[PDB]
Amino acid sequence: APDIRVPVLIVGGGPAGLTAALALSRYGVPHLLVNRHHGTAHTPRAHLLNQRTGEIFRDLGIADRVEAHATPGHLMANHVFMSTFAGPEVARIGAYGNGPDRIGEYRAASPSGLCNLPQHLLEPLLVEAVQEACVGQLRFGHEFVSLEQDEHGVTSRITDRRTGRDYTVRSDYLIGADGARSRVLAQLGIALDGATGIARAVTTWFEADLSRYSAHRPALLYMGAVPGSPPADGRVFVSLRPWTEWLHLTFPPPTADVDVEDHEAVRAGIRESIGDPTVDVTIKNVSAWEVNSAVAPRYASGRVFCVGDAVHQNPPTNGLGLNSAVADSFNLCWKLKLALEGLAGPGLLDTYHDERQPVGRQIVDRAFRSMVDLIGIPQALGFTEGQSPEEQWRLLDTLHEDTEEARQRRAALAAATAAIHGQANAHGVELGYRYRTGALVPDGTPEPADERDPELYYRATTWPGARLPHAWLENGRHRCSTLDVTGRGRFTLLTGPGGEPWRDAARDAALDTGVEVAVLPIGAGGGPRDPYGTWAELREVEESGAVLVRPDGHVAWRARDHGHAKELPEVMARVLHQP
Amino acid sequence: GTAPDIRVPVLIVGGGPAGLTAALALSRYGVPHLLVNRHHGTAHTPRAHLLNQRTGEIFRDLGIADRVEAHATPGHLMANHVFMSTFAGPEVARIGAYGNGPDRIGEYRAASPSGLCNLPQHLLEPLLVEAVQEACVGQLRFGHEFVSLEQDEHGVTSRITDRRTGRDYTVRSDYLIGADGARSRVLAQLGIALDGATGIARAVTTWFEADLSRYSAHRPALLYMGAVPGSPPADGRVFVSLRPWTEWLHLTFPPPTADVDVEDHEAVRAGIRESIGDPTVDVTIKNVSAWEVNSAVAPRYASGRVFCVGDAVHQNPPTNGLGLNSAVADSFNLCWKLKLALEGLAGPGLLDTYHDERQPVGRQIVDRAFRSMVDLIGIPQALGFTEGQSPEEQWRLLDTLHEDTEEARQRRAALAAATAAIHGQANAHGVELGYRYRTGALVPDGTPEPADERDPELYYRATTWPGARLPHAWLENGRHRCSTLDVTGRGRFTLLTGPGGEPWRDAARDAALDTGVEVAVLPIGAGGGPRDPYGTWAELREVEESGAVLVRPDGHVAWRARDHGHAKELPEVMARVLHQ
Amino acid sequence: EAHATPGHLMANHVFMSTFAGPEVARIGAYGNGPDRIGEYRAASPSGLCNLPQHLLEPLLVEAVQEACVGQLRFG
Amino acid sequence: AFRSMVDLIGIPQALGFTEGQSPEEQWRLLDTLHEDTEEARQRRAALAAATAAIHGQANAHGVELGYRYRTGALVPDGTPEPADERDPELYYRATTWPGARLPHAWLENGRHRCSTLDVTGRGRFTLLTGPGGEPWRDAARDAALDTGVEVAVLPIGAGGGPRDPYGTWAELREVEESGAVLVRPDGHVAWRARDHGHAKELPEVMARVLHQP
Ligand SMILES: Cc1cc2nc3c(=O)[nH]c(=O)nc-3n(C[C@H](O)[C@H](O)[C@H](O)COP(=O)(O)OP(=O)(O)OC[C@H]3O[C@@H](n4cnc5c(N)ncnc54)[C@H](O)[C@@H]3O)c2cc1C
Ligand SMILES: Cc1cc2nc3c(=O)[nH]c(=O)nc-3n(C[C@H](O)[C@H](O)[C@H](O)COP(=O)(O)OP(=O)(O)OC[C@H]3O[C@@H](n4cnc5c(N)ncnc54)[C@H](O)[C@@H]3O)c2cc1C
Ligand SMILES: C/C=C(\C)[C@H](O)[C@H](C)/C=C(C)/C=C/C/C(C)=C/Cc1nc(OC)cc(O)c1C
Ligand SMILES: C/C=C(\C)[C@H](O)[C@H](C)/C=C(C)/C=C/C/C(C)=C/Cc1nc(OC)cc(O)c1C
Ligand SMILES: [Cl-]
Ligand SMILES: [Cl-]
Ligand SMILES: [Cl-]
Ligand SMILES: [Cl-]
Repeated sequence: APDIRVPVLIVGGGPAGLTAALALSRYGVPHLLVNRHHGTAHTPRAHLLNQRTGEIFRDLGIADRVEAHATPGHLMANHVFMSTFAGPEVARIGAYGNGPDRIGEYRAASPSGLCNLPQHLLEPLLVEAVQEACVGQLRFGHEFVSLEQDEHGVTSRITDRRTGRDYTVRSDYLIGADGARSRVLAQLGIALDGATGIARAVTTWFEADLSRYSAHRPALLYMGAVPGSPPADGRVFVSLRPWTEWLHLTFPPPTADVDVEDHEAVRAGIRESIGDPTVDVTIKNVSAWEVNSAVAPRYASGRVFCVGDAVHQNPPTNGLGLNSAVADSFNLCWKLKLALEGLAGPGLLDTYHDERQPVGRQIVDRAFRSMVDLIGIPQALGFTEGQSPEEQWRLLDTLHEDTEEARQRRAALAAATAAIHGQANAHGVELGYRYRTGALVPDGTPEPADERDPELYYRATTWPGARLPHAWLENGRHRCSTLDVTGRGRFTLLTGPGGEPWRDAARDAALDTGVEVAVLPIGAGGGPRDPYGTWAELREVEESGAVLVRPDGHVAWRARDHGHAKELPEVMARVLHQP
Repeated sequence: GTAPDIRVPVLIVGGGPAGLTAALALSRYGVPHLLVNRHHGTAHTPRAHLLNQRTGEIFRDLGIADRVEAHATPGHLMANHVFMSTFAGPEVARIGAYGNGPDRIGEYRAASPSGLCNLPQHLLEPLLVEAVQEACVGQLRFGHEFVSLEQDEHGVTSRITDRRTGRDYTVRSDYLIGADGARSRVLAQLGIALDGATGIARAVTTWFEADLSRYSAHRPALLYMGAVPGSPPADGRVFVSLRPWTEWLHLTFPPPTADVDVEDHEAVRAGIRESIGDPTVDVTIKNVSAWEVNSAVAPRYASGRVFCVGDAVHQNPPTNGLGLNSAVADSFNLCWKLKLALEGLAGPGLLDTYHDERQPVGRQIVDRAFRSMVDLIGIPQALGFTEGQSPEEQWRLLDTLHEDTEEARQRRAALAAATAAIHGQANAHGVELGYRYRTGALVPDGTPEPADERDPELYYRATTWPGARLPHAWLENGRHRCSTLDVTGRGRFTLLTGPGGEPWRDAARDAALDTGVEVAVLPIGAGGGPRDPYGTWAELREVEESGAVLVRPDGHVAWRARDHGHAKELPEVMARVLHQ
Repeated sequence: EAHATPGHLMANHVFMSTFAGPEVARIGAYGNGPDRIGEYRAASPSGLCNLPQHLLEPLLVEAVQEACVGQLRFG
Repeated sequence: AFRSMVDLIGIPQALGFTEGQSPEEQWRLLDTLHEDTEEARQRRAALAAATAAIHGQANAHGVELGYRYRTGALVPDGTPEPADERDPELYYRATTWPGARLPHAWLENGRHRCSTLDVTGRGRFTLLTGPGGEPWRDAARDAALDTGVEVAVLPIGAGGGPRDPYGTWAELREVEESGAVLVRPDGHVAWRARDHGHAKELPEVMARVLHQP
């Protein structure tokens, strides 16, 4: 007999696991989380939160706690290429939708902005919100060893690392959120497709007042090249607390000895990157780690589902890792809640893989390409191996000359700079992904498309699978997004004038399935107003039509007009994958 | 068989604290409702103001507690209950108030996570509205006047006016919430006449700004009760602190004679300056209101599928400040019960328990407040004030109070005994927090109710006896501090247990299958759950470690069991609770 | 800029019945609307702001008086 | 301003508001705006079309910022005035076409951020140029002989002058690196030249701008 019985076991307490713990909390699903380490992350790691993470954080009711601590969007307004921090600059683009040409789209696209909050601050927030909710249990210092599963459940073996005692956990479902080199994913016999240790990195967390060098060009990422270095020896400064707290990343060649603990050598390397020897640098941590680029071909097996780093790893370019993990967990949890209530088949749980596995392929591919893009900048300048500091200063100096060589270098830099949008303004990747198969019913219409780069540019649509478009509504004198009045662990049917047939079809949906569908009319029936007419423009259905929104804010189904009301019951049974 | 303009599970008539609290409950449980309010705006003048510990707690469950504590007067600046002459003149007697006095403060802190604070209706009401329009689950129509209803086995039909357009429409509800205030239209419709009395006295409230900090800061109080010398006992002035010490209410009680003029902003301005006793004090009137003190309670709160809350069902003088508080609790008793009937999880027997539970509480508060009004005159009567005394004759009765005579010793005696009775309104801890439901949505465990020899109106006594408000203890869930009252409520049944209480897991599983309602099992100081750092919970829970306390969404105990032996009875207990 | 209402607080142009009553129509204003904010930011180092004539006129006087090059005779 | 004043009445007219109507009728016409009739449909169209016209006062970016001097203290360069499909009252189009307000771009001088508008104006004529624009130096000196008026030559992106960190100025200037934009003290463009070829024209150009004999 097992030592513990619990509906869901979450293995790992990083962003993925804690998000799942939170979502299950809000849904009232009792669960247990085990984390190997006795504490949350002690160093910053991931830090950029994108608009989609914002929306999920609103749905989970911690957005305000997050916003209180985070760097706001405007202080990440550029992406900088430079020599040293104190030396001349090479190129600059707007970043994160701050440039004039992107800001309108970024504002229209989401109630949420982008912000910067490092893991060591974000994890405690998620912990606190879980503890407050008091629905599930966090066990830090408990390491998952192994699992066996059957038709009825999952049996897991756990080690208390203080006592040394083993114990067993019987659960209906198990969430593998145990990071890169997942013990859970290995236990399932799923191997990652991709590559391991494609490069090495040394991330120093440090304090130093570099505001003299950064305030006038606020950025998340300052990317430098010390004259006299090969192009691959880039130095990356990441702003953590403008302008006194930073990360510094170097990429040592395979033929090199990394001494994490040689704080002296690390500090002199940081002084060299800064290009000012009078700057006081306080080292807070130094970490070596291996860049991977891999994705699991299967996210799930039976009653075990893996999320986050367990199933996708990639270089930090684009900052898609943490965001994707959050969205991975947010895709899964509502599905578990329905299964445990007997209101959904295992067919619904299969849709976690279906919907999120393509998204992992996409982010890994995008991150990779963006990494490769970085080297194009020093290459464009003419930088190579076996060059003195003097030759490289001369190349920077002569970039602005009135010669053919200079003109081509300027043109090549332009083109190389332009590719960096695919990491700094990749709005289509961040917000614009659409599930093409899964817990959703096609309406027959073709997926919208246009001639613009679908990685860079987001196109709002209610096409089943897409994230529900944001529009500002007014409910009395309260302003709220379309996304605020949907989600929250429930299915919502958005309707308008002439949509009275949807009331009885939703009532019938619920008799046939057991799943309440909230009918919420917009600019009719006394519902929220559409003050600017945005929702009318974006809903892509007639006034009498409907958009059905999942608890995760993705569109499950849409219908042009009320003539489709009678199909709702059947649509809900297909989405719920019920017999 | 006409055609109703609107089908909606619950109609709530009247958008005051009672009304809005109900909407906010029903909002948080995710129940589609409609509320209609006869006035276009929310209340514009202060009126009610004292929030007691239980309102505190309810606010935390509904999750507007912070939003309410932000605007509110903290409980330390309500430290006293002051009897005086004028506000600049000598003082008569004083006691600690709202558990700020040394001999009560222990009991007040131990009793609740929440404290007492001050927030006037015109500030509160908005916050309730805000919360409701953020939740977006039901709908608030201001400027809509309820007219009439009919009901049957299957629902209620309600005729409404839109007062702007003039047009009439009709609502069909399953259930209807009569929250329409004093002189309840809805309770008329039902044929239920209040027991008691209307217009027992008349009063004049003057909401006014004036810097009296020189007179109030050094003895902080909600309630300053003066007698201007040369006045009969009943001509008590009453100052209430709203924004210390610049904003205020002033209340007089004009005799049956007296021609009262709301509009006369100069006569009222002169009365105030007299009451203060300092003619150089700037006094900016903001509102003056006549109103009639009532003293009545409905003998029935519900009839069929129609349920009344707040003033609609209990009216009383503002002594003890129970009206607002009780109205909040009324709404909170009821909502969770509607939800479980709406989802076919509970019979009409569960909705009968709203009356059974909150009606005795209406009797209690109306009585308590009346008695507390009657006491107030005991102070000026002890001083030996009467009708037909000069200013110069009263000043002397104050002056010679502190003298070596036989007159003075006995007047100081009677002053102390009258002063002693004001505890009834200033520290009424058992009335505020200690009311228990003896019959309703609960199973008695067979134990006799706890008693003691302490006055049960003044002294709260924590118990998990079914019907009692769950006792407050400080828990710790990891590094998060929370009350027993935080880890319970929130729209669901909670079972609190401890070491050896694993059997409750299966009992709770079986109860959910049989009844459809989910019981969440929370072990304390066992199984890696929330801890009991001081062991307080082990003291108060009045069951063994292996036992259980079943908490309702409203934070009252539904049932308890001494030990895990009783695990088998839980399915049937939840059946009986839900009136299946 | 010190004394003036910043542009983001003039975000809309509102059509209503009464100020506490219902609203009738609303558009973004002064380039605060998502479809105009890009052109407005790109077009000028300066934004729009609100400063009434009774506040602006003295600032102009002040800076004229400080420059001391010409002469203001009022009245 | 006149047209925008006329537009305002359109809003109440759309709603069907008229004279001799009671509070109670008008509260009704607001209530019955969302009705599914031929009446309310035509109203609702008229409101959204009357609403649309208000952009002419709330987002009149082209009038506010986009006016250009077609005759005055400037010399046309023989190019046609830029124009597009868009309504020229609502939509601004940055151009260095003489007479227009000099386009804004963020430059950087050391670590000091400044607009093209900040490094020009201030009581002087300023000539903006770039790589290969050395010839403008001599031409400016010659111009100050011929005319008495000093022309500060400011190379952007060359010769250690202010930088154009985003490339924006190179996009907006509508001349070649070696060309020149001549900016009046008021921030409008007096003249422009595709490339350094035209450098000898400057003395003449400054003479015509000042209407000197
Ligand atoms: C310098 C750097 C910058 C980055 N920048 C960004 C960014 O800006 N934005 C962004 O979105 N992403 C970014 N990423 C990626 C980000 O760090 C990860 O993608 C993110 O941590 C994913 O979370 P996870 O919870 O899946 O995994 P993890 O953070 O690895 O957490 C998994 C947890 O499971 C635990 N665990 C492992 N094995 C066991 C076991 N047997 N039992 C119990 N527990 C176990 C671990 O202790 C760990 O706490 C960055 C990464 C780095 C290194
Ligand atoms: C001066 C004063 C001081 C007080 N002191 C305190 C104190 O310190 N502490 C305390 O706890 N209590 C106090 N009380 C009691 C408290 O003010 C009231 O009991 C409380 O306001 C009751 O709220 P309610 O929801 O029952 O109804 P109400 O407050 O009467 O609100 C009902 C609302 O509905 C509207 N309405 C009325 N009729 C209709 C209709 N037919 N249809 C639709 N809408 C309608 C009204 O505009 C009103 O806003 C005091 C009362 C007064 C007057
Ligand atoms: C110039 C040449 C270089 C830098 C190397 O040789 C090779 C080509 C690049 C590598 C190994 C890329 C590592 C990833 C990187 C530097 C990402 C920038 C980043 N982007 C984020 O997006 C939010 C968040 C981040 O914390 C970070 C640090
Ligand atoms: C001295 C004699 C007087 C004042 C009268 O003749 C009679 C006896 C009293 C009457 C008719 C009514 C008294 C009601 C009152 C002043 C209650 C005090 C109060 N107590 C609260 O409890 C927190 C909150 C409050 O806002 C208020 C105002
Ligand atoms: Cl939030
Ligand atoms: Cl990442
Ligand atoms: Cl709260
Ligand atoms: Cl009261």
